[PDB]
Amino acid sequence: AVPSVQTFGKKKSATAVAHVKAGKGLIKVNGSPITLVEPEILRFKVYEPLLLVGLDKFSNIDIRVRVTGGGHVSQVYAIRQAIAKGLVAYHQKYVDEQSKNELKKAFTSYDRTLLIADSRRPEPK
Amino acid sequence: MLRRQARERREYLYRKAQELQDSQLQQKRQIIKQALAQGKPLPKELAEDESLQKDFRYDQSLKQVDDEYAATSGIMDPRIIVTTSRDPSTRLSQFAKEIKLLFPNAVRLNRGNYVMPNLVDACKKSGTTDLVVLHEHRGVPTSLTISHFPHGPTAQFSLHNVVMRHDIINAGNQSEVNPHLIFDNFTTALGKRVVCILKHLFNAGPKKDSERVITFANRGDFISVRQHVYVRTREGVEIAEVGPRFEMRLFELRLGTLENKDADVEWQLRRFIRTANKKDYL
Amino acid sequence: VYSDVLALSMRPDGKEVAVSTLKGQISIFNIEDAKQVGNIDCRKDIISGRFNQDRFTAKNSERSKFFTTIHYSFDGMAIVAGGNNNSICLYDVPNEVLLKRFIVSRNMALNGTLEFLNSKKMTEAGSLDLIDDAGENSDLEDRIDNSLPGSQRGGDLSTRKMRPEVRVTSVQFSPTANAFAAASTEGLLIYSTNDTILFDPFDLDVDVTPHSTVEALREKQFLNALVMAFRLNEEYLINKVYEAIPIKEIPLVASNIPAIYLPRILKFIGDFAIESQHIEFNLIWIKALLSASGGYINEHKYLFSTAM
Amino acid sequence: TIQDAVKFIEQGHVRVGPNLINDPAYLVTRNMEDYVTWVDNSKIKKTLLRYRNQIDDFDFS
Amino acid sequence: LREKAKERNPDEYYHAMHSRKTDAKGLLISSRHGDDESLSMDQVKLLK
RNA sequence: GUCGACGUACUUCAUAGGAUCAUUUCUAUAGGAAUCGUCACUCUUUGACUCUUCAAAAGAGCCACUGAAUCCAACUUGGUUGAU
RNA sequence: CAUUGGUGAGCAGCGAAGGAUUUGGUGGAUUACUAGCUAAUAGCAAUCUAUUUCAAAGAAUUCAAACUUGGGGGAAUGCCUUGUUGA
RNA sequence: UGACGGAGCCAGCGAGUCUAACCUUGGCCGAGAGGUCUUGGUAAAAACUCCGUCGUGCUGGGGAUAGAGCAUUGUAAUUAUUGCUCUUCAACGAGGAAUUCCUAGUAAGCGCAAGUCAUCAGCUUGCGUUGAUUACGUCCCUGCCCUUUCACAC
Repeated sequence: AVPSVQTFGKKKSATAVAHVKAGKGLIKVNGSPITLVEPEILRFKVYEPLLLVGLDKFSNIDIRVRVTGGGHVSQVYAIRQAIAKGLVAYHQKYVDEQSKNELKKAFTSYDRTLLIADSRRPEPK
Repeated sequence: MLRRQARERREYLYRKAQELQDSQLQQKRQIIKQALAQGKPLPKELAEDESLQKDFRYDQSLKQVDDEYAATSGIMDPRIIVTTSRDPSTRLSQFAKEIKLLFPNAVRLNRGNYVMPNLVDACKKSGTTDLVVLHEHRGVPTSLTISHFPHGPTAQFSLHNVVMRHDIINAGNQSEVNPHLIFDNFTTALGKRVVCILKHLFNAGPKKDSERVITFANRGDFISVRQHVYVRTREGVEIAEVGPRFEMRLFELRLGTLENKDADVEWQLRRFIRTANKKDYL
Repeated sequence: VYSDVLALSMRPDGKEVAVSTLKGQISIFNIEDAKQVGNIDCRKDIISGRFNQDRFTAKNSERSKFFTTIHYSFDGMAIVAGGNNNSICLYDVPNEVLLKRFIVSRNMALNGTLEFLNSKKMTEAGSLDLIDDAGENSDLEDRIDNSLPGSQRGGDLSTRKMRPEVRVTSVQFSPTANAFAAASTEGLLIYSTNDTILFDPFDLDVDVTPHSTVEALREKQFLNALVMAFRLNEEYLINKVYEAIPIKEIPLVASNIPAIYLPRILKFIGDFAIESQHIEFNLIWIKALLSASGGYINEHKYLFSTAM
Repeated sequence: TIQDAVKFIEQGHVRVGPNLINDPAYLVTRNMEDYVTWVDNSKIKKTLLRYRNQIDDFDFS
Repeated sequence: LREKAKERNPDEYYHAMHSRKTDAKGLLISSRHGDDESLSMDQVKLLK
């Protein structure tokens, strides 16, 4: 049994599930590499959990993301949320708490919606 | 709050279940009260029911708004949200503004892309008492739904003969005062239920000099709604029509909110019964 | 927030709000824009004991791994925190780090004070501490068990079976002094700071000694003597120079005090003047300092709030 | 079963609000029913989430 | 069935949750042959 | 018109004869049937113990010394003149 | 194709006259160190008891004594209380 | 504020043994009823992304319907056989004055499904997908409403 972690990301009807296990660096979304995530114009939204912390944080793990629902924009936001939360959870479960806190600080400083779900519920006046 | 509302709904439905046996024991106790008052003999079953006679020494001290409206009748004023169907036309938006101005504590809310379960949850957490949804057929309002929160009745009305202030009135603004209500010709229990539902949309205790009068009059299961302004001349009261005029027809009454389709039906219109023409239910 | 919010505090500036949650975190948010400007992971710092009735380890217990009360320091730089645990924790909010931790109680008569329990007590019946031994008492009033089953706290007429638990219900900082109070089971724990104990120099130098300060005092360089006494930061030497300055020299010295040492002289005068008998001397010093640098205090409200 | 519930209470799995309750004799009010829940980091809670395939390790499950 | 699905408690726990499995779609997996499915190498060698 | 009178229609109210049990003897009857210091065997029911399934969950926690079991490695013996 | 399914057969790597799991028992610690026994200003510890008994001191509710009872109705005879009769 | 092809790629509602066009040319079988076959004419996720190609304008863009002229093709252009061009006839190129509605998953765009005892198909309702600008102040105006009848301090 390898060390593995399951996390979820949401944006509207989209839902992404990330499995982060011990590995070599394979980052796949829907059975396809992360560098083919469409659209081109929004690929860096998917990339930015990787680029905020560094690829060295991803050097020893495998991320596998399965996404259903929603549209292109919703699915991109669900992917990036699931990947960020899976990084934080893996570094808290099998790596140090200091690494977890530093990752959470970086992600929170850039964008909290990487970590906490953005729910646009109605507000009656 | 998700666990609180489900539990309170269960308790409410349990009370509705036990209400029948409670009523039956109430008539069994009412025979004893009349028998003790008049010196009348008891029937055989009440004579030989020893447990009821032993419990009457306790239950002798037991003695009206409906159950959904009992807790806050006259204590806290209502909050009403008036909304429309999914893609309202300009004329439906005008009528929604008119209905919002008709009610004294009501805000008109854009439907947009709002889902009904999300809207009901938003209304519950925001603390609104009532939700009114308006439907139309090419600019003509055809349906008006009133739902009481958190688990109150949902009544659906078919609107006929709709005339709007944007049409009749060339100018003038509505008074927006706490009005005086007139409920006419509501005799049956269904009529009392409709009177309770419609009455509790308005603020409690209008002051005596209020010039706005809102009238709901029952003619042949059709409720005429009028809004008038009166001036007390020494000769008499002269009346000015100041608001929209429409006829509304109750066709469905359910014991749940708008989101719930499994809610029990208190009353439904039956069009195809053989003797449907003869009866007047309201 | 990720978890159930149990405690809340406002910064005295009013720009930020700090929040203690169920997952052991204290998160700090800005109010003008709802942005989380900080987070402290406080869960591992908490000292949680094991009760005598617990069948689970204090490590695996989740009764008290959070804080139920938090409070900001009046300069807005620290937060004191307490809960249903045996620890009171002090944090520095810009660095998000723990300054000091205080053990609330050492009383074995309380319940959650020990993480580990002596295993001689455990028998095949259970703990020896849980055996109902009130029947051995001499008096009927001691022998009577007036308890109702499952009451969380008990009452005046109904005393609880289990022993009292260690807990802190409210922590606050003092507006006047460098002290804080905690409402705990034993009573009110007042923890204070006295500056007579530590040696904490500020901007020290090889030339700066108490002998050099007294020598400058004898040479009547009063501003230099006062600044050197502040650099040594010793209460007796500050008091010696402060009482040695003449009344005529007080406006010039108070005007020429550097802006860094002026919170120190205000704190010293505030602490000293309430017990001291030199009411007119202290009033003259306060008047001179308020005349010289009221505007600086007005700009730095929260830096000066405790002293003022 | 009620006996299973007793053991789960004494084993530290149950909280009523933020507060852990390891006393089985604790009496629950109608209002207090709505906060009788599993403690976080409970193997029981992880088991039920893992059964529904809805376990999120960021939330600690 | 709709009422039961609405009034389900998320915090329910059963010992059979250790045995039962749910697929990725969210539905219960029911074994066709199970009352296991896998054969050991010792069984496989004899059968072959 | 939850009004009376009359007319009409309906709803519900029976009861016996006999026997047994109930008094730490005797329930009133002589029409009935029971008073004894244990030896063994066989069968049956029940409950404890020890282990365990459904089927988990929690560990009065740490070190040290001293036994035992199991699986590999190595060695030994038997084995294509046949091991399993 | 996937298997965060089971059971196996093998490599690289790790690698000092082996390694890996499991388990019974005993010791120390789990609060902060002033030694054992007794009839205790001392004696004993191999006890004594063949001085261990005398004297002195010592008697209030003028027995006060269920602060100790699940609820509602009762009490033949008990029990309690009060009155009375005969000694 | 394009068009034209290719490629890539993403939803959430909906499951009653119930869901579903008309006329027409004929062949054959049959007592008929009809059956079967043949013929012909009419009713009935999008976005978005990527690649290629055309090309943008009062340099009006289209739609006719007739006629004329000149030629193609011609036995015969009378039948314009037809072709091209001109002429011929109507509207249009984002909608004036007035007026109305509207503050966040809102305005606006995009499709998809359902047809629920009233209402609706000259449509109604739902569902998801993209998703803003500006104000969030103030009683100046135009209305409406309301008042002028426990301590400390005022």
